[PDB]
Amino acid sequence: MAPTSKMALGIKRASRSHTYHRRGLWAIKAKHGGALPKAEKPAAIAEPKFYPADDVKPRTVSTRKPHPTKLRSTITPGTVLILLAGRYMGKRVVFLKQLQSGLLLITGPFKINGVPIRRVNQAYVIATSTKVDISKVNVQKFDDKYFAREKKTRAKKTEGELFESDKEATKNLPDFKKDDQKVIDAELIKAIDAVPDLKNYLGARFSLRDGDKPHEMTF
Amino acid sequence: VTIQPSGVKDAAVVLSTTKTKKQNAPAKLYHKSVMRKEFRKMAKAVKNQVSDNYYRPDLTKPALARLSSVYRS
Amino acid sequence: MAVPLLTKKIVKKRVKQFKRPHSDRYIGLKTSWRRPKGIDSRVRRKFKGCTLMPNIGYGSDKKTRHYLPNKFKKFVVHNVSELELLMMHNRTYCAEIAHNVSTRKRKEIVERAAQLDIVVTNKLARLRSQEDE
Amino acid sequence: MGIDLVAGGRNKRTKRVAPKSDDVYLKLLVKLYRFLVRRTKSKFNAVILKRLFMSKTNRPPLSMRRLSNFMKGKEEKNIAVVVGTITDDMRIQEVPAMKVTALRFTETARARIINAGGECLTFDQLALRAPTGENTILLRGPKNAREAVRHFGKAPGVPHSHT
RNA sequence: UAGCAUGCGACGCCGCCCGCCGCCCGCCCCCAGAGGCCCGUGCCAUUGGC
RNA sequence: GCGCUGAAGCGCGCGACCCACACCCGGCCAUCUGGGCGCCCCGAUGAGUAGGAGGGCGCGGCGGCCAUGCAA
RNA sequence: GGCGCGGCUGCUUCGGUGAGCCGUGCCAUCGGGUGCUCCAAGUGGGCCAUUUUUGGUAAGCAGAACUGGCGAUGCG
RNA sequence: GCGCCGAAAGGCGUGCCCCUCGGGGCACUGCGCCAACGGGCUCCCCAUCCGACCCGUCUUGAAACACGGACCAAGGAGUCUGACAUGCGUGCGAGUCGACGGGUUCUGAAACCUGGGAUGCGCAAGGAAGCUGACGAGCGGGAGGCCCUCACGG
RNA sequence: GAGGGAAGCGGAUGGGGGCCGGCGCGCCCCGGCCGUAUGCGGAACGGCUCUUGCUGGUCCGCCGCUCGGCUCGGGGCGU
Repeated sequence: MAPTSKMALGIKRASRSHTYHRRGLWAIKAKHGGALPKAEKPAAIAEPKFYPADDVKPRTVSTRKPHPTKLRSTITPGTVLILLAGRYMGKRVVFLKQLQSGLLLITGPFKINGVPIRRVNQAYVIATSTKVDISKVNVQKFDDKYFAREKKTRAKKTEGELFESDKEATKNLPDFKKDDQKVIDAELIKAIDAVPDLKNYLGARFSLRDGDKPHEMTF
Repeated sequence: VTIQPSGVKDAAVVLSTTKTKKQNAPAKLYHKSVMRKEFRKMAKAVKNQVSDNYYRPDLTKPALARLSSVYRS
Repeated sequence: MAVPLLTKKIVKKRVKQFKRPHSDRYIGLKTSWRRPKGIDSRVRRKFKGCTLMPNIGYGSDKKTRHYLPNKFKKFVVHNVSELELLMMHNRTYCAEIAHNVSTRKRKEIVERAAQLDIVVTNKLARLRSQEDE
Repeated sequence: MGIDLVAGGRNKRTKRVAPKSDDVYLKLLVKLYRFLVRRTKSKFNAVILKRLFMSKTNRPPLSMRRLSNFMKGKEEKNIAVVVGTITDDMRIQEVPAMKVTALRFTETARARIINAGGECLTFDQLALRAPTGENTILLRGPKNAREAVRHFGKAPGVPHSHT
């Protein structure tokens, strides 16, 4: 009811504004709705089909609404995630999958000789400063091109950015190891520093792509 | 069965089409011919103008195409 | 639509399987279902655990009716001629070659069907005339 | 649930296309009325439709006499709708004109009405040229008449008192 | 009187056993009027001084 | 039934729970409301012996149409 | 349903009255629970509970009344 | 959804008015129409219920200490047509209705034309028997057209 | 399938085991083939009229004159 009152109270109001910008340009959007569009060769049949456009646009928006919001309930960034503990510096992993919360798959590349990947109920993960728009979903296990090294150098920059915060913040370093040990997880304290991202996120976005399609996989 | 016109798929020259009507009590017509996929469209779009509703004649275009594909290999 | 309707008869069923009652304790007494006729009958009383009787509500969704689980509609094909109609369907329909049609005959139908792009049951059955694993 | 609503399942179901109309030509006519009825003003054609489905207890002979006194110029020679058939039974020098429409007539009735005036029309030519079905008189039964209501069985059946 | 089929003990113990272990393949899955590894590489897991 | 006793008895109050095919809700089958183009759709009621009324399945030989058969 | 106009009539003094009839005008808490016809069925031997009974010591008695169910009704 | 910025969410046209603060409500064209990843069934056993067999019948009431069956395959019950009354349908419709013969093909068949047997039920009736024997009316509800006059309506 | 310690209308309901049948799109380059408009030459048609007539077909045979496309495969890319 408190969110849902706000939507009402035109009706539309921005959507009454939207028309206008077309009205302002000049005289229009009956002609362009009727006159358009394409067609005419083709082969066969009914052409019952489909997609892109207009519905799809609310379904992406709609899907965006849990997505902040589930982080407001549980607090944090999103993915990409660092081993705090273990090796002082060392390397970076992305949450591709939930078997559950707690049982999680953390990821990377392998195209020639490779790199593991773990499914864990824990071992070693606390999150960083980046957000995407997935929760914690992608996977099987794929990646690869430069990227044992790149993902990893992306790790080093975050591990430097984190290591300084772990010095300023912690209770100390030894149970940041117990926090890293946990890995359900979650609520208590989240947002320290590590400023900014712009690269970190670009790197995370590629990682998501790499654990998707279409490489190395096709026959 | 007939209505007043028919349109029945067959033919057995390698590459072939079939485009029948029937009209009037004595004349009793029924032609079969053509190759090309464009000339397949065209002389059924004209047939549509002189009859009606797209979907059936249009369907009896790749029936022929598939038959003229088959008679290749 | 169709996918959901196909799944609503096929994964639910109903497979009680309506066998005649106590068919098992006399061998001769046949499996074919007969309405439990007489008053005491527990099944007649239309109890649960008694095995359901046949009624109209039991019925499948029309959109899913007479379809193979593949969801293709089967069309029985006696010969090549039926094939023309089947070819029109292609995507919609699967062709099933009647048991009767002979081995000498079966060949022409099979090849024609492929050309028609109506591969269904017919392929399986032709490897079945050949021998085979 | 209720018991009322079960009784509500027990209303009619009057509904019938008759078991056969062996005449194909009647068989097409009886359908035509549900397309035309909700698609024009014609209540009359909608009534003829029920009465050319259901029964023989319903299908009318109308005599030329039973037209003749009963059409009598004060609904001024309209179109007379006879669902079943005309029959030939009168001599007066018969009708004052007349457009008569029916499923069937006898040949003598066909001959006598058209040589008095108008036309013996068939119901389909009526549907074509009078699709509204207004200025029209639904004339009439019977099987409801004197011989035979419940007057069946042998020697009957009676006013009644007993039977 | 009956009574190891309460699913028991003891005594006496033997054509190849079995006593003690390398290497692999299946089933369940703490005590307690609060408590229960020193220097390291390495995302991991491996893996090394002690 | 084990069988309880400052209750697992009894009574007076009370709180939370459980529990049907009921009632709701979702999707679907008949009839009827009807509607609309041989076909589609909206909503309601809808156990059943004797039993009436109506639609359908299968048998065997006959006819017209229409095939199948050296593997019926 | 009520009124007026006009004809005809009645029973009961060459006697008193309305009523009837016809003709013509005028003025006026439910919600399909539903009518008629043809042809057919088991019947044409019940039971119980509740209420009211009468007989009988009573009875898982007998025999009525008024009703709901079982018969022919699942499921809890 | 149908210009722009803004990752994002979101705002960016303007008039009114309340509050006269933050802000609020109110008013103003048509058109179109999602992400990630790589099986059935039979018998058995354990749980759970039907459970009271089934089944059929008899019966107010059947598991029934009421009756009938060892088990199976095959056989095993609304037939035939008359009358009288009907339902549904179709051809002619104050008559309709056709044997028997002959004529003629195929076929032992049968068919077709035709005289048209037979003279029902009808077409009107009463009654022992003589013998006799009209068809006009509305009234009410309530189908439907017209006049009108049209929102209604009589 | 199961078994010498746990109870039965012999089914039902749930679960495991045992057995078994089934299994495309957008673009570009190469090869291949053909083409309409217009002139020729042959021909079912049509709206309609309905004695009769007028305008409008379509494909084929196959040359001339411009100016282009398709399909089976192969190779790359993006979906």
